[PDB]
Order: sequence, then structure tokens, then C-alpha cells
Amino acid sequence: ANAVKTAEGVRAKIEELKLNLPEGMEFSIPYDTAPFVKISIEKVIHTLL
Amino acid sequence: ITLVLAAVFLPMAFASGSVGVIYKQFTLTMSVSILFSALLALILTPALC
Amino acid sequence: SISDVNNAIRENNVEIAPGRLGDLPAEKGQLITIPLSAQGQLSSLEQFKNISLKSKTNGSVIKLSDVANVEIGSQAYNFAILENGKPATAAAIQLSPG
Amino acid sequence: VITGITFAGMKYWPTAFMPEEDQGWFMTSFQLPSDATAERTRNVVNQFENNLKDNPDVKSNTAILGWGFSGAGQNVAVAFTTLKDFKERTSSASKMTSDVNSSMANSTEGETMAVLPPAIDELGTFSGFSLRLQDRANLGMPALLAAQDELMAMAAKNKKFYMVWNEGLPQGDNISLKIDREKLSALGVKFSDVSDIISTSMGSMYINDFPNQGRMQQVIVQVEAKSRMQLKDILNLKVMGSSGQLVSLSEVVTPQWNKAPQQYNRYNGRPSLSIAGIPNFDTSSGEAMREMEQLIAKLPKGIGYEWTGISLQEKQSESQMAFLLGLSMLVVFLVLAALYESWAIPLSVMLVVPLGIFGAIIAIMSRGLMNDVFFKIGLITIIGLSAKNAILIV
Amino acid sequence: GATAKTINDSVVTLIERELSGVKNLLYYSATTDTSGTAEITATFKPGTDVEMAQVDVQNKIKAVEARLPQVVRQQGLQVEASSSGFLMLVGINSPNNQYSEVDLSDYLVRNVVEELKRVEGVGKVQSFGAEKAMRIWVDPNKLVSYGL
Amino acid sequence: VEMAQVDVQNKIKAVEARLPQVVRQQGLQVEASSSGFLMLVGINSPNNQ
Amino acid sequence: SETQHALGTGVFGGMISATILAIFFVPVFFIFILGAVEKLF
Repeated sequence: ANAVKTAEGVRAKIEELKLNLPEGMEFSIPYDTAPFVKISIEKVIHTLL
Repeated sequence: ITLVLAAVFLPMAFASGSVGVIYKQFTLTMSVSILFSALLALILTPALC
Repeated sequence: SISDVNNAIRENNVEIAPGRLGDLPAEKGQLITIPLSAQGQLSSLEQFKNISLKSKTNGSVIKLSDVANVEIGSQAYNFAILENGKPATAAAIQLSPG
Repeated sequence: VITGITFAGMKYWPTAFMPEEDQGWFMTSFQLPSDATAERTRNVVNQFENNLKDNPDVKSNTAILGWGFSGAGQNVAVAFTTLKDFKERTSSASKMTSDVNSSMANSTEGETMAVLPPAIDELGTFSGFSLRLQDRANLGMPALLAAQDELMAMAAKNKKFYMVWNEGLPQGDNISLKIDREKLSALGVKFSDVSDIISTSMGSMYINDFPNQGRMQQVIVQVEAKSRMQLKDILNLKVMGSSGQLVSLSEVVTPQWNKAPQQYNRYNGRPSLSIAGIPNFDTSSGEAMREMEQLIAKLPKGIGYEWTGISLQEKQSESQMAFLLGLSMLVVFLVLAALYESWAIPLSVMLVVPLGIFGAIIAIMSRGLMNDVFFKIGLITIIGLSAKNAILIV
Repeated sequence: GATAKTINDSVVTLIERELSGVKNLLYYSATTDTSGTAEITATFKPGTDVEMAQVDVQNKIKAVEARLPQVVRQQGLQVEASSSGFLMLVGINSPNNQYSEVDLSDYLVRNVVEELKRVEGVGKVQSFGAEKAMRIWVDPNKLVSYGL
Repeated sequence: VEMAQVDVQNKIKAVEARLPQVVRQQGLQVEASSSGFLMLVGINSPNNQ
Repeated sequence: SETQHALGTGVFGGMISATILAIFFVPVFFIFILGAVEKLF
């Protein structure tokens, strides 16, 4: 499976659940590897151009 | 030149294991880009020049 | 009755469950946790022949040896082998189709 | 002569699979001794949190206590530490891993090992070489465990190994209570009572569900935590007989201590333990695997090893390179010969690729980069490039 | 009711043999500890179809399922394809401190875990919290005195 | 043979639901064999111990 | 940087050596293989 799309879907579902979050609880994502993916590709393209 | 350059990458594409997958990833782009380059050189470059 | 014998064999051979010491939730200041087990199964012939059974008529405990002979033998006695007229044991090897 | 030098450089220079990378996070694993409760592991993780909050590159470190890769228990913990964006850092993850390893080896009363993210996403959970030490002759669990101890003793002294350890739960001491049925009958207490009280002394018991707030939630019966901390509480449990008196368990049990492996692993059908290590600087992954094989050769009979995960693929990559090069060089030969219908042209094209290999070999030796997959793709590419150079003139 | 050695003797070795024969298998391993569960793993040659591998493994398990003990059968055996590598950690903190760990865990298990495990690409959601339940903490000293 | 065995197992689990509970508990064994002995391997005791 | 170096240094050195040595040697190789050719015939 694709990491970026799965992470985006998980974060979207979390955002959906932030509507019914009872007061006093806050969602957090301390650890996430998806963000690295893009920053890698963008360097390669920088070496590409 | 185009044929040899496009064909030298084929054998590594068929290796086993994860290194085989990495070789496949490299070879796809390497061979297809040079074949398209051969097509472009034979077709468009002469008239454009 | 046979029910009494079966129940005695069930209870005396019980298979106590394993556990642990100092498992969560734990007291403040606990520094050691150790698994612990208890053996509750009968080991060999002697204990089985010594299984206690309450006798109705006399009112005193008797032993399994009184109402049965305990031995070690084949689980099933269905089949037998004769290699050259001499008793032995054998197993047949079959091959998967293909 | 150049061809000979090229072949010598091919064979001699060490090899590896992939270069390490700074992916923005690192992983710390804490494996305290089996006797350790969760409080001691929490103390160690708190020391790690204290020692990391001072650093300015720590965006956030999250610790999972009681769970870890390759084991789960009160003496196991994991921690994922992320780092600020690359441009806004004053260090690299390797330096932070080294510092945390040094401090925790200095003082935490436990084994803590900080590792970089795995070279590839899902080949393994950390970067390094992994091994499985197996008993191939039914030598017994303790015999292979002694073999593991011997292997680690040799690994520690070796200068080509930064650190090597066992990635599994450690040994443990266990207690066994043997019931005395003769005295139990003498005192007029049934064995069923003793078995039941032991069964319901130090374990949880799920009975049934109840309807809490629209969902069925379990109902669990267990003894108070104050009565299952030490052996005294168990031996102070009392059972009623027909004599009008209570007998403690201590009267009809005798604690017996044993030392047994706390975990059981198997790999390819042989009892095994899983080892991990990092190649020291100056030492490539291939050299570390080589020396680790040399040191394993000096082990009791019936003890073998098997490379798994990243190590298996690294060995496989170097176990086919000759075949890949030969096949590529045969393919180009045949294609050129068929296209040009001559024998001089293909051989002349072959008389140049030694030089292409020579250049790359000398360059990598000059810069010190090891022979890896990317180097192999480079060799394959240079084969075609040198073929193109020879064709244009021949 | 079985320790690491007991559960290893009872189930792991039995399941291992039939699993050994799956197609495109690369290696197979097994892990056992006091947690009370076995964890057999089958790694397949790179490039193999994950769904085909999973269905083959399930076929070989149901082939051997008949020979396994009744207690093993009752709880059931879970066959699942995962990556054994975390993609992200999603948590619910209480900065205002109104709710303790038990309430956070019950909310996460009841609400968030089920919602997240439905999302595409989620191989498995490993929860590090437990549902609320009524716990009866029994003092054994009173039991004997009261005769219970 | 493998296809036949998997098909038979599929058709048994299809009908498994309709079978009695006692039959289900012991379990049903599906196996491919040849119904012909290849060899007999035995352990004799010539010393009669 | 490490990944890019591992993929670039070898190819750079290989191209430099291949071209520089080939412009001098490849004609020699062709002449010698042709020499072997008339040796055969």
C-alpha cells in the first residue's frame, strides 16, 4: 500500500472525528513517516532540473 | 547506440530479491527513456533542425 | 460407582493454572516480578494407585487400588504386528498422489 | 594489466547493501532484566526524556511502555524520537543516537540501544545486521544459550562491532509450588480446595458482560494488588478443612526456584535466538557479517546461523553480481554481433569496459564509498556507455 | 492457562509443519512468551501477491486445523497480513487534565480505533489502551473469615 | 491433486454449517493419499528386552 | 547526500576513465583484433 495516501486518509478521518470530540480531549499525531516521503522526492527533482 | 543502451539494463531487471525490485525500478525508466530518445532523434529532431 | 472414580481422577489431576507475582496493577515501590506455577498433577503410578476415594458404606477413605488396577499400556489395542512370527511394531509409509 | 587491477579492485574492496539516511527520527529500545517491574522501566524512560528535553533538536519523543518489537512485558519499552526539520537542526540523528547510547550505558540499570530508521521501509525495524542462531543437532536450549553467551563475549572484544546484543526477552527465575498430598489428607483438606485457591490467587477471571452506556463491558474478578506482590501473600492463603481449622498454603507446599528461558523463538524449524548488531565505523556491513561468521565458526557442535531480513538480501545481492555482469556482457555482445554481423566489433567493444570499471573503482576507493547496489547500477550503466564509445569509432 | 513453554509445546510446533510447505515461502519463524499467545510468521519471496499468500496460508491452516487441540480451536486463530512497521501513532491527550488515562483509553477504543481501522490501507490498528470494565478487587483475608 | 483437495475443502466448509455439532467438534480431516503402501518401517527387539 | 554520492561517484569516475582511456586505446584494440582476424585467415 501507499504510505502517503493511507496517512492522508487517517488524518482526514481524525479531522472528521474532531467534530464530536468531547471537550478536554485533543487529537495528536506525534509520530508520522509520511511527511518525509515528499521532502525526499522534492530533493531528487531539485537534482533533476 | 540506442539498442545497446536500452538492452544492457534488461538482465539486471530479472534478478531475484529486493535488489531485483530496485533494478526493475531503475531499468524501467532507463530503458524507456532511451528508447523514446531514439524515436525522437529519428523522427522529430531532423525536421526541427 | 464409575462416576465416583472418574470424578476423583478429574479432581486429583487438576492442571492448576500458571500465574505471576507483582503483575499490573502493582503497588508503589514494587521492584521484583516473578512468574510462579503450582504442580497439581499426579506424577507416576504410585500416586494414581493412592488416589483417595470416599466410601459410602464404611465411612472412611479408601484408595483407587482397592477398586481398580492401575497400569501403563497402549492407548488403543486395535492393531498388532508380526514381522516373521515375532511380535514387533511397524508403520506404513504412503506417498502423496504424484 | 589494467584489467587485472580492475578485477583485484572488484574483489578486494568491501561491500554493503544500502547507505544509511537521516529520515527525521530515531528509535530507542529499553530491555531491562526479567525481575524488573514497570516502575523501573518508567524510571529509565523518564531519564531518557530528561536527557532529551535539553537537546534543541527534539521535536517530540513518544514512549510506549510495556510493549516493544521482539518482546512484550513490564521490562520492555520503546521510544520514537522525532527531530525538527533538517534546515533547523544543529546535529544529525547518528550523533544523537551515539550520545543517548553513551549516557544510558553509563547509568540506567538496564540495556538501552538507540538505532536509526531502517535502511528500507519494511525490510526491518532498525538499521544493522540481524542473525538467527539455531540448534541444528538438538543440543538443547541451554547449550545454544551458552553458545550465544560465547558469541557475545567474542563480539564485545572485536573492534569491527560497535555494539552487538540479543533482540529478545532475557532469562528469568520462576517459582514452583509442589503440593504435599499426604499431609493434605492427614489434615483433612481436599486437594480441590487447594487447586481452586491457587487458581484464584494470582490471575484474572472474566465472568460476564454488563450494559454500561450502551455497550457490553466485561466484568473481571481478581484479588487486590496488595495480596499478590510477594510470595508471603500466596503462602498466607488459608483453606478450611473438616477439622474446624484453617491451613495456610505454606503448610502443604514447598517453594522451589528454577532459572529458565523466559521466551521461546524458532526460525525455519529449529530453536533459535535472534541477534542484532551495528557495523563499526571503518567497517562495512559485509565485513561485519564476515567476521561474525568467523566468530560463529568457533562454537559448539550442532550450532548454526542463518542471516535474515536485510542481511539475507545483502548476501543475495553479492551472490549474483558475477552472473548479472556476465549476462549483461553476453547480451550486449550478442546484440552488437547480430546488428552488425561481425565478430571484430563486439570483441573490440568488450576490450574497453575494463577501463570503465577501473575508473569507477578508483573513484570509490579515493572517496572511500563502499561497493553497494547503486555502484552496481553504475557499473551496468557504464557497460553501455563504454559500448557506445567503442561503437562510435569501430 | 498455558505458559510460554506449555503453549509452545501445544500449538506452535503443530502449526509450523504444515505452514512450512507454502509456495514462494522464504522463511518461517515463531515466537512464544508469557503473554499467552503464539506469533507465527511466514515471509514470502519478494514480488509475491499478498492476497494469494494469505489465502494459501489460510488453506494450509484449515488443512491442519483438524489436528489442533480443542482449546486452541475455541478461541480461534487469526491470520492477517501486516508490515510489522509503524506508519504513524494517533493519540488523544488531555492537556486540560480533566480525563485520566482510563477515560482516554475507553474513548479511543470505543470510538477512534474502529473508525481508523476502516480507512483504506490500514493493515492493522494496534491499540495501547483497554476498554472500561468492572473490576472486583477481592481482599482474601475477609473471604476466609466470612467463610466464603 | 492440490486443486482437487482445495476444491473438496471448499465444498466441505460450504456444507460444514449444516452438519451436527458433535461432528463439528471432533473435526473433519481432508487429506490426499494413494491408498497404497510404499514401505513398512518397524522397530523389532531381537534381544527381547 | 550519501545516497546521491553512492550513485554518482562511481559513474563519474567510470565515464572519465572510459572516455579518456578509450580515445587512445580503442583504435589499438580494433587494430589488434583485426590482426588476429587475418591470423585466422
